[PDB]
Amino acid sequence: MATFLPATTDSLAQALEASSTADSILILQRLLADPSSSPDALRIKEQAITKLTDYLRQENKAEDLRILLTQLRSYFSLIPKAKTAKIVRVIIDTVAKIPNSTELQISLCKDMIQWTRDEKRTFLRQRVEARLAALLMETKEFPEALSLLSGLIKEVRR
Repeated sequence: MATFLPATTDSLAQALEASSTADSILILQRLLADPSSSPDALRIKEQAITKLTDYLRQENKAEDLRILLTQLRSYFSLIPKAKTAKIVRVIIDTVAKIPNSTELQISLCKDMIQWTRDEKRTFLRQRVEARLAALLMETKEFPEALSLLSGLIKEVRR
């Protein structure tokens, strides 16, 4: 059967109208697999990504969010850099809505810092670095947080 759902407004409407969150997530994931690179397809994919992130926030599946971010690496290459930075910052903020899992949060923050450095998203990178410094303070990893804060203060003061 069809492994990809065409990136059309009808597909997004069907995904929204699904009575089950899991079915909506599956439909959105299938839509993301569409190889179409048209600008309308890209816009629909961005909307689907936002909706899927919201649904995963409702489902509290942070590991699924990490998998989604790993998958979206290929998709990010077809988008304006500012748009990619915005999308990833939104995903990171959505993940932050869920707390605990200190080590998983630290790993996710470091991965996002690397991604933002790749995407040249300065403000989002700085905010995520501040959050990572706070988490390091929580885990008592004082020297790493100190170095991060020393660098970040110099970067931000300009």
